[PDB]
Parts: sequence; C-alpha cells; structure tokens
Amino acid sequence: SLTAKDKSVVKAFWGKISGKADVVGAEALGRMLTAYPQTKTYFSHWADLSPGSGPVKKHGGIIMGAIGKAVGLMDDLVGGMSALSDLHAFKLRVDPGNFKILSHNILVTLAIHFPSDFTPEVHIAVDKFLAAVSAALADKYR
Amino acid sequence: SLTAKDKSVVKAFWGKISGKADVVGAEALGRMLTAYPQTKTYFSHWADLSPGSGPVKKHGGIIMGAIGKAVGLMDDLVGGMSALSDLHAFKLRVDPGNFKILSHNILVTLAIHFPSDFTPEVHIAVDKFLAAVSAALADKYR
Amino acid sequence: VEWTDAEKSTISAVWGKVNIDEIGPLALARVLIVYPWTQRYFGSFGNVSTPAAIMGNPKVAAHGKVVCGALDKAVKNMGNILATYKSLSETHANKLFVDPDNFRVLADVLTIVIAAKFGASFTPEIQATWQKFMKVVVAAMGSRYF
Amino acid sequence: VEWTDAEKSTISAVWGKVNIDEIGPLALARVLIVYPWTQRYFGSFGNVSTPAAIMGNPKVAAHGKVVCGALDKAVKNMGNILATYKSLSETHANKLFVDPDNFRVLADVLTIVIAAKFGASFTPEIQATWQKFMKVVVAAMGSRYF
Ligand code: HEM
Ligand code: HEM
Ligand code: HEM
Ligand code: HEM
Repeated sequence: SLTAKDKSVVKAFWGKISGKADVVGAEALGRMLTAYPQTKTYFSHWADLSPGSGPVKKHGGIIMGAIGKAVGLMDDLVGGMSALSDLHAFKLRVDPGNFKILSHNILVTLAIHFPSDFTPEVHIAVDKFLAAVSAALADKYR
Repeated sequence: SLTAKDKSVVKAFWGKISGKADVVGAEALGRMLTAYPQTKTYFSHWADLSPGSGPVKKHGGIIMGAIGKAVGLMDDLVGGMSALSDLHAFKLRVDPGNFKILSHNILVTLAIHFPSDFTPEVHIAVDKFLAAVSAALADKYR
Repeated sequence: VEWTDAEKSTISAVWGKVNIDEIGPLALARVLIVYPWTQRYFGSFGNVSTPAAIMGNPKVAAHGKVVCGALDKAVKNMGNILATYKSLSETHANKLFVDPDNFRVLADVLTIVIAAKFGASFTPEIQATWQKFMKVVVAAMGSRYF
Repeated sequence: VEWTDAEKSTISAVWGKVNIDEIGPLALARVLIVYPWTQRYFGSFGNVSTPAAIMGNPKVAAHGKVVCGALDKAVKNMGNILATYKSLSETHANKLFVDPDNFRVLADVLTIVIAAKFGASFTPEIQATWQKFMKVVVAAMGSRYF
C-alpha cells in the first residue's frame, strides 16, 4: 500500500538503476538458484543454471524488464499484472513462497551495486514495492 | 482478492453464523490466548485472560461485530478499515504475525460450531476474506 | 522438549478417538482444495480437477492414510520424533523439494478437521497441547532442510 | 547439520572481515527502520521516533554489538549451536515473547548489510554458505518455542 512518497523514491531510484537492469537481473536470478536450490526445479528445461550462464543471463533481463514495466503501473498492480499471475499460477504452477526469495536476492544485488544509494529509506520503499509486485503475481491462485 | 463467487459464499455463510457471533468471537479469543500465549502481552490490563472470562467475552463480540461490518465493506477493505489499521499500527503496535493466529482460531471455532456448513468450499472463501481483512489492518504500518 | 505425563496422555487420548481411514483423507483433500499450489507436488494422483473430484479421489485417500500413519509413530514415540523423522525430512527436502511452509499449512488443516469431528470436547486446553505437539511435528519435518 | 571443512573456513573467513562495532549497529538499526513493528519489543531504548533518531541511538548501537557477540559464539562453536543457544531461545520465547518470524527478518537484513559492505567479493557461492549458516542460527533461536 504504496504512498505518494513511496512512489517518488521508487521512480527516482529506478532511474539511476535503470541502465544496469540487465546486470542486476541476471545476477539476482543466479544467486536465487545458487543459494536457494529448491527453486532449481522450475528451470530444469534449461541447459545451464550456473551464475552467468546464457539462459540465466537472458532470463534475468526479462524479469527486470517486467519489474520496469510494473514501475509505471504502480497505481494498479493487480490489474496490470493479471496475465503474469495466471502464467505463474496455472501454466507454471510456482508455489507462491518463492516470490519472497526472488525479492530478497534482488535487494542483495542492489546493495552490492549501489551501497551508498541503498539507504534504509530507499530500502523501505523498494521492499514495499517488491512485496506489492509479489502480491499481484499471487492474486490469481485461488 | 475476493471474487464475486467468494463474496456470495461469504455473505451466505455469514447469514448462517450471524446469530451465534458473540459466542464465536468470545470462543476464538479464548482459544488464541490459551493455545498461543505470546498474544497475552497485549491484554495485560485485563483481570482474567481465561476462556470464558468477562472481558474475554466482551471483547470477542467486539471483534465479530468488526468482522461482521467488513462483510459489508468487501468492495474496499483497506479503505474500509483504515481507522482500525492506525490503532493497531501505532496505538497498540501489534506484531502483525498475530493476525494469522487470530484468523486460524476463528476458523477452528466455525468448524466446531458449524461442521456441516463449514465445507471445503466455504473454507476457501472465508480463509481468503480473513486474510484480506488481515491485509487491510496491516496497511498503515510502514 | 520435555513432555509431561499429563501432556502425553492427553495426546494419546485425542489420537485415540481418531480414525485414520476417515481423518487422513479429509485433511489431505482439504489441503489441496484450500491451498491449491500443493497439488503440484502430487503428480500421479488423478482427477484433482474439482473439489468433488479431489474429495472422492482414492489416491488422495491412500496418501491421507499414509500421512496419518507417520503421525501415529510420533504419538507412539513422542521422545524421538526428530530421530524418527530424519529421512522423511530428507525426502521432502531433497527428493521432492517441498517448500517447508506447507508443513505448517497441513498441521493447521488437520486441526480444523479434528476440531470439526470432536466438537466441543476439543477444548482450548486440549487444543493448547495439540498445538505443542503439532509444532514439535512441524519442526521435525523441516529439520533436514539445509 | 554436517559442516565440511571448507564450509567452516568460508564462514570464519566471512566473519573475519566483519567488524562488530560497524555491522552490529548498522543491521539492528535497519531492522527497526524497515520493519517498524519490531520497535515495540525494545522498550527502554528511547527515541526511535525517526530513522535519524533510530540511526543516532546509542542504546540501539550497543544492542547491535550484543547481538553480534552471540553470532560470534555460533561461528566459534559451529557444532553446538543448538546447545549454545538454548537459554537465548528460552528468553526470546518465554520472557520476551518475540514472534519467531522476526528471526528470519533479522537474518535477511544482516545479509544485505554484509553484501553492501563486501560488494562483489560477497559471491553467489559465499552467499550460499552464508545462507546455510543463517538458517542453522534461525533454527537454533526458534528451538525452545513450544
Ligand atoms: C516478482 C517476481 C517475478 C516476475 C516479475 C516474473 C516475471 C516473469 C516473466 C516476465 C516471465 C516470462 C514469461 C513469458 O515468456 O511471457 C517469467 C517466466 C517464468 N517464471 Fe517468473 N517472475 C517472477 C517470479 C518467479 C519466481 C520466484 C519463479 C520460481 C521460483 C519464477 C518462475 C518462472 C519460470 C520457470 C518461468 C519460465 C522460464 C522460461 O521462459 O523458460 N518466476 N517470469
Ligand atoms: C482481524 C483481526 C482483528 C480485528 C478485526 C480487531 C478489531 C479490534 C477492535 C474492533 C478493537 C476495539 C477498537 C475500538 O474500540 O476502536 C480492538 C482492540 C484491540 N485489539 Fe484488535 N483486532 C484484531 C486483531 C488483533 C490481534 C491479533 C491482537 C493481538 C495480537 C489485537 C489486540 C488488540 C488490543 C490489545 C486491543 C485493545 C482493546 C481493549 O482492550 O479495549 N487485535 N481490536
Ligand atoms: C504433516 C506433515 C507431513 C507429514 C508427516 C508427511 C508424511 C509423508 C510420508 C510419511 C510420506 C511417505 C513417502 C515415502 O515414504 O517416500 C510422504 C510423502 C510425500 N509427501 Fe509428505 N508429509 C507431510 C507434509 C507434506 C506436504 C505439506 C506436502 C506438499 C504440499 C508433502 C508432499 C509429499 C509428497 C509429494 C510425497 C510423495 C508421495 C507421492 O508423490 O506418491 N508432504 N509424506
Ligand atoms: C538474529 C537472531 C538474534 C540473536 C542471536 C539475538 C540475541 C540476543 C541477545 C544475545 C540478547 C541479550 C539477552 C541476555 O543475554 O539476557 C537479546 C535480547 C533481546 N532481543 Fe534478541 N536476538 C536475535 C533476534 C531478535 C529479534 C528479531 C528481536 C525482535 C524483533 C529480538 C528482541 C530482543 C529484545 C527485545 C531483547 C532484550 C534486550 C533489552 O531490552 O535490553 N531479538 N537478543
């Protein structure tokens, strides 16, 4: 339940991180698979699941672009993310407890790349935003 | 994210339980403090914290009358329970993990009292509503 | 944990009025219906297509009974549940990769189901020790999760 | 659990670049800022009223270093962590009544601070054994909740 202030900080922080979004994405996914191995069952059709692999790289940018588009849909995230909630609920059947894991690794990747920028006040808003993207993705499950 | 199906099942069932509401609230509260003792610190100014005590009874009906009202506010709950969010957020500052505890105990008491009516399909919709009431209440925390 | 002798009889006594051939199925079926993402762990089960289809499925029923069989030895062994549940924790962790949050979801659903069956004889104080026991079980299940 | 010799060395190698006096106060302060309900547990600390207030608080500073010394004993004693932490677990549960989910929130914020501190040398791999150590700790802390 993102406020006006939460929205300003995400849009601005989002602007400085924009440029490295592929790098952030690919690294954030590779870390999820590497430190949280229960998530590996969902990507078994891939040739490599090692950090920096080709499929890891490419899917990482995909995830970051979707987050990017969520940025502009901040006023209605369940509406905006409906199709992706179905894909993950029914087609992929991803247990919704994995959304938290993906979000924690994205914050870890941000702290590693923008330490001075990732302040406690930037962390609150990004955390809230990421929790809200998650909730929108887990909305069509039941 | 309550569907049209979900609100109808909620309202229908609510019609069935309405009459016993003060008993269900009272009983669910008494179960929470007795089965989950970490909730007890919030109610220290109360004389008796045991199942069936006076204040335990009186407060349990206060809770069911609040939930009874959320039944009518199902199109906008975060908006509908704003004032209750503040109270629990800043006046009482309740650890929000206790919202799931109360919610489980209300489900345990509905089954005790309406075992025939408390069908799996009634369970999906009351669970969803109760979770949605918990998420509206935790809105003003940060 | 320390189990009092009164704790332990209370448990055997509640489990005593429990029939696995009926409770087992009620709880696993209620779980796949209220938390539908759990269906994905059970691939070979059949027509889980509707609640009715879940509710009358015989593979579902069979597993529900298997599950209450493991709980049976917990009751029988309240002092070695960790000992007793090591490879169960290992298959679920390493073989099936079950998110451990789901052990919790199952325990709460078995409780609603027992509640519904015992009515008002399922009291706060019985509930209170049933809970202690349920979290001792849940802990044993997530013990080989590393 | 089973720790390999290389695993153990990775941990004491990670813990070795960490300065309790720096990371202690950073992590606990962040925990009180990002998950503000955690503040109600810390009664005497004072003016927590703002992030600036929280960040400049010395009672907070100091408890952050208290928490890090407890973690140091786990690093020193990677074998008896369950034994090491029985009394800590008992106090958080029966004296303090801390909802046990807060242990994972804390573990996650400490990890973000170390990452921002270590930068690129905090690798996926390292993160991976750092993460196995944090779940053991979280296990040990929530061990006497019954
Ligand atoms: C906020 C979180 C997430 C976002 C924004 C997101 C976004 C996406 C997007 C945009 C796609 C591509 C779909 C297409 O081709 O139309 C996708 C696919 C997929 N997602 Fe996610 N996802 C998220 C979380 C997760 C998590 C946590 C998991 C598993 C742990 C997961 C598993 C998958 C899989 C297995 C695919 C298909 C991969 C492929 O293209 O081969 N997703 N997701
Ligand atoms: C959805 C769940 C809940 C609802 C609908 C609810 C509702 C209420 C209401 C309507 C009041 C009275 C406020 C007034 O008079 O304006 C109240 C007070 C209070 N609530 Fe809650 N509550 C919930 C959950 C909880 C939980 C989980 C706890 C503790 C863990 C809690 C602790 C308190 C306390 C300590 C008070 C003070 C009331 C008194 O003693 O007079 N509440 N709540
Ligand atoms: C109360 C906690 C639980 C207990 C005591 C329990 C017990 C058991 C037992 C005794 C088995 C026998 C399998 C073998 O011997 O290899 C089993 C298998 C299995 N369990 Fe659990 N279980 C629990 C919770 C869960 C949950 C919540 C899930 C997933 C949502 C799950 C998923 C599975 C699966 C997929 C199998 C394999 C059976 C098959 O696919 O044929 N379990 N469980
Ligand atoms: C990360 C795991 C944690 C560890 C290792 C830890 C360690 C400690 C230690 C060593 C003490 C000193 C007490 C004594 O020796 O008597 C303490 C006290 C305390 N802890 Fe924790 N703690 C952890 C997590 C938490 C969390 C997440 C919270 C609440 C959100 C919390 C709340 C408290 C409080 C309120 C005190 C009392 C101290 C005072 O008021 O002076 N702890 N903890």
